[PDB]
Amino acid sequence: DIMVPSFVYNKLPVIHFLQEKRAEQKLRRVLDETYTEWTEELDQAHVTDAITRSLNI
Amino acid sequence: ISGVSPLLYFPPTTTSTTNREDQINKNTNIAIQMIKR
Repeated sequence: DIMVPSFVYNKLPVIHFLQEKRAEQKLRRVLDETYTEWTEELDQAHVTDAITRSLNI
Repeated sequence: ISGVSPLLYFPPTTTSTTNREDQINKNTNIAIQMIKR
């Protein structure tokens, strides 16, 4: 009735703060893993050059 | 050109039967093969 409730009450703030920090850490890790991917595709100039070779020009 | 040529030159349009739906198509299939490879 008295002791355990008082100690739980004393615990509450630190746990709340630590859990808030943990959530912010999760969000930060989520953000840090985002990178914009740039893909390289075969230049069409080579395709045009090959077309010329097929044209036998 | 330091000489009189054996023959004259003319615009080489002998094979004038070249279609526009055919020329583009030939280029199209060359590309698809390369895109895939």
